[PDB]
Amino acid sequence: APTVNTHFGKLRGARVPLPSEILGPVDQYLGVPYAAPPIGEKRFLPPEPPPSWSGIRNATHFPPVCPQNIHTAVPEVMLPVWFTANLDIVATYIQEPNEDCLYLNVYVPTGAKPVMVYIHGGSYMEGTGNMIDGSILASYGNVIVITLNYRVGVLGFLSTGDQAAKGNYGLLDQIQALRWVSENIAFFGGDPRRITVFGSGIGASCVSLLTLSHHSEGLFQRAIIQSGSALSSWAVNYQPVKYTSLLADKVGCNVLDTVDMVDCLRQKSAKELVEQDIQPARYHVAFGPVIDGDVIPDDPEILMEQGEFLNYDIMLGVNQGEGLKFVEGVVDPEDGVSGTDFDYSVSNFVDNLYGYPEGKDTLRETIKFMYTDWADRDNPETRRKTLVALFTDHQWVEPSVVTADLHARYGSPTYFYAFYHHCQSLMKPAWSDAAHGDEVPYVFGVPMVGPTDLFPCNFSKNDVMLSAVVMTYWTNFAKTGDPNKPVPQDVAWSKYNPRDQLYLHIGLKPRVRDHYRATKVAFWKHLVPHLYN
Amino acid sequence: APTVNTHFGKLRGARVPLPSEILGPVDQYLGVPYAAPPIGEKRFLPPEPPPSWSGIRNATHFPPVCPQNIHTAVPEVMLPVWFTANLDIVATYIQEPNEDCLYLNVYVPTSGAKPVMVYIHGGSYMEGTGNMIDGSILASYGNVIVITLNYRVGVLGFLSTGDQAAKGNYGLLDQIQALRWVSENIAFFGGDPRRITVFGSGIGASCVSLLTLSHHSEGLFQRAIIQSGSALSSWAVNYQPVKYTSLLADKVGCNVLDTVDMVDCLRQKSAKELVEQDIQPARYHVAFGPVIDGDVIPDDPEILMEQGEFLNYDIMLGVNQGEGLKFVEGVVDPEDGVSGTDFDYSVSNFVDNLYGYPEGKDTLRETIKFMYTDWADRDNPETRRKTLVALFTDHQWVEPSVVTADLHARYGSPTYFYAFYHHCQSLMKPAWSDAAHGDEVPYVFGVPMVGPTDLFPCNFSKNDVMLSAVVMTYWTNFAKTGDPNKPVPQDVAWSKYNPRDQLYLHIGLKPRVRDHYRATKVAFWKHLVPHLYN
Repeated sequence: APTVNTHFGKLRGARVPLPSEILGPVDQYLGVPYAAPPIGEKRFLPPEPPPSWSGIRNATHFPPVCPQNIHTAVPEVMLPVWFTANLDIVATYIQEPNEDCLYLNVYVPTGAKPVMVYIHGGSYMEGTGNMIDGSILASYGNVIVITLNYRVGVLGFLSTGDQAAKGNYGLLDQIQALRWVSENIAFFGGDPRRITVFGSGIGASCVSLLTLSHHSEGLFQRAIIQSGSALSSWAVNYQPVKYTSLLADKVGCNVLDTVDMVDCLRQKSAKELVEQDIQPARYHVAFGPVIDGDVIPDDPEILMEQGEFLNYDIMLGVNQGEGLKFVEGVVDPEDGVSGTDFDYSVSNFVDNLYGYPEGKDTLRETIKFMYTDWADRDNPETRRKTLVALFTDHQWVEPSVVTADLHARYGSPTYFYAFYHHCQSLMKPAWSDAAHGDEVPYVFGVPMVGPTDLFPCNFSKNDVMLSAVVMTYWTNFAKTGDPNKPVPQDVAWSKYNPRDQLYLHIGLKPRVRDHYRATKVAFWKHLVPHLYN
Repeated sequence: APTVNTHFGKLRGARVPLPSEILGPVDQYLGVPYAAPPIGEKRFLPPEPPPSWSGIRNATHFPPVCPQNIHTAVPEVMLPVWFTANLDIVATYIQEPNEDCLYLNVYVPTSGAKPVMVYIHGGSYMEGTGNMIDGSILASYGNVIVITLNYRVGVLGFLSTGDQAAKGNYGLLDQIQALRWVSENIAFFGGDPRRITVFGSGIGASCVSLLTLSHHSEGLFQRAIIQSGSALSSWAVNYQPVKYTSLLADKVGCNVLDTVDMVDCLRQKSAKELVEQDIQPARYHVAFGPVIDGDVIPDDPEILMEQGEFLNYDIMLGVNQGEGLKFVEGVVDPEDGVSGTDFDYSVSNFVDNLYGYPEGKDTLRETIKFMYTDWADRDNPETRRKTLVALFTDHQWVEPSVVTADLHARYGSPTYFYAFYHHCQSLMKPAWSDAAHGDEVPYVFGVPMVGPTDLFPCNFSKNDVMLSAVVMTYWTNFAKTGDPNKPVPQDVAWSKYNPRDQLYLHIGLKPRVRDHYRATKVAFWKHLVPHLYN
């Protein structure tokens, strides 16, 4: 009977043993409420402390998730491959969503440990931390892991552009639960002074926005930002009023007064709100974080150059083939791409991102030239690879590299990595590289357990080894802020600085390199702004 | 007493032994006239057959060179390094120029009729002669006949009024006349008229490339070697002849109403003054040179290339690593580096000189700056110097030559491409430089077997001798058969170049075969730059 006393009462979890002998059992407390239910009047309001419970709360099962709908159309390119490919299994977790969803789960190994807090996210529309089991890395690394479910969708990110609905409510739930962890993880044997928060995809964007938030001050010390950033085109919504008014239109309270319209939208059922389709601009988001002046006073890059996040230890990275779905729709059975298709895709990308400025033709020709392998011009498979690389560099690699440059500007510890490995399975085509979300199983130690319903890949021994080393780096950074100390591998991960640009090649043979795709990074960072107004 | 009978009479040469024992002696006939003296009235006229002589003509010494002046200002970038650096020794050869300067020199080895090479010298279309180069080494080693000729140069060689008064291209006409002479008379020396190749370096390579595009050159030669030159370079053909011609006429005060009367007045003047006049053309352009006349060059060179004139010739061509050395030497600090301000200044100046302030110049300048910046080592000045060299080297030499090669092997005509990645060590060139303009000529003519000379004081090692032997073997093999690999084997095979494989040979102390020599920059200059502006 694993029991823990907290500032709000006692709760009992369950001790679960891992299938493999080598790692010992972990004690998991499932569904701990961190805030008062955001229901009724609390809707579209900052979270508030949860009420106390007198007895001993049973924490063994999974509370209902926040209102979300996977069948509703969402930007497919954003969601991780293991999510869309296994939507069927996703349905088992996502069934029975409820508005009262502000809960978290804890996994504790059997002095004080670091505390990892993982923020999930698919598209700011769906997702839950209920998917992932934090047991395995907790057991191997001897770290306390927490998973969290926060308000999502309209209830989580609706904004009216004013005091009627400031928005950014998901971030508020995250800081509220981070405060909960800071105040109460010492009860579980954790180290409040050693707290790190990490996420993949959109969750990484949430974390990166948190390090730029004044409200996040003092709660956490380190962070990991995986395959995400606050500078991406789909990170922060710059036109909230338009989509908010569109939603208000569809549900039938469009009124002139924003306060009256939100008092309307409090009455409607959450099922109606989620079931709506609102299609934003391609490679943009409809409902998400907005520049409110309180949580995010200004544009992300502004807060970056100002120097808020220089006091945190940050490790971040990208994957080689993130933008798989940018090209999956056009690939022929010959595993190649025709020149007409290449031109069509590049032109469409320019149209979507840059919205027809002056000098568009020069930019289009420059992009076509820069991502064409002139040593193998005629080859279609190389065309497919470069068409992947275009989206992968522009959407993921460049913002993350800019982030790293802005962090280590004054010598603050920073680490950069590129994931060059992935499982083999049927969820993804064989010709693909490591796409979006394929690093997730390794960091959470799926290879130690083997194939599961969410990750049915055929795992080999090399998969287990790479899972071990990557999770070891993660835990070492959590404990010391150094991926190399105190536990050694049985290669040293050097620090990243703006002139050396030292990064870690993670793969079957990990190593140290420099200037990760520096040419394309500089092309996007420097040359592209000059061509157009 | 080496004597030879020709269609015009008998001549006496001299037998000379090479300093190295292994190579045999060669017989040289110096100053064989291939045309009538172009003096007075025949000035600014096409060449005419040389009058015949009854007796035996002495062919022992070097005739006077064509009227030219090394002291007068000339584009320094165009001239080869061994020329400008050893201008002092060049002065000894260049002394006492004369207008009676249509002569050639033959060097013959001592089985069967032998292939014939004709070397077209050239520094800048202003200067130079075939006298400084002694082909005895190449003749002895390769067992081939070598000819070095003198053609009209400067004002007398390329004056053009844009009309029938002065069509120009008289130097091209001179080399056509000499090619006709050797074609008709080399069999007397034991050569093979069906196997003749013409080759040149720098400007001479541009002359050869223009000749292969000329209708007047059909049937005289079969192969050609174009080294570090092209007909597509910015200084190959003068597109503004009338402006500089009128400038010269104004300078000498021969300005009258009728252009025919003007060229008559130029005929009346002394030869030296026409040389001494300073007429500085646009930077990286030429003042006096070949023009689009409609007779020798009917149209623009690329038009003749795409039309298919030169597909009947076997072509081998190549470039060097650091041709554009002079483009950066003026700005290099004693630390062997370049400041970012210097880099920006030089790049902007290059854009100004070449493209002349078009619409969208600002965007193109930034694109060019980005493309030639090593973003893996941005702050390093030495790599900045290397990239500043490579910019000029690619734009002026590599891109036109690669375009030429692509236009030749389009329908499968045999083509060969090479890149020279080696050079001697010497004081004429700074130690940090790669093979610059004119560092390949010593090896093809095999000076390393002799050792250091007045014109190449380089400190030759054994590797120099070996590489020189290999390259002259390749050259001679191509001349004999049209195959660099046949019949004499190296003691690597040079594959053919085609637009799809782009196979080339890496000539150096480590020879090998590669593909797509700097394909990225070649495509950048060939494709993106035209679209960048207008």
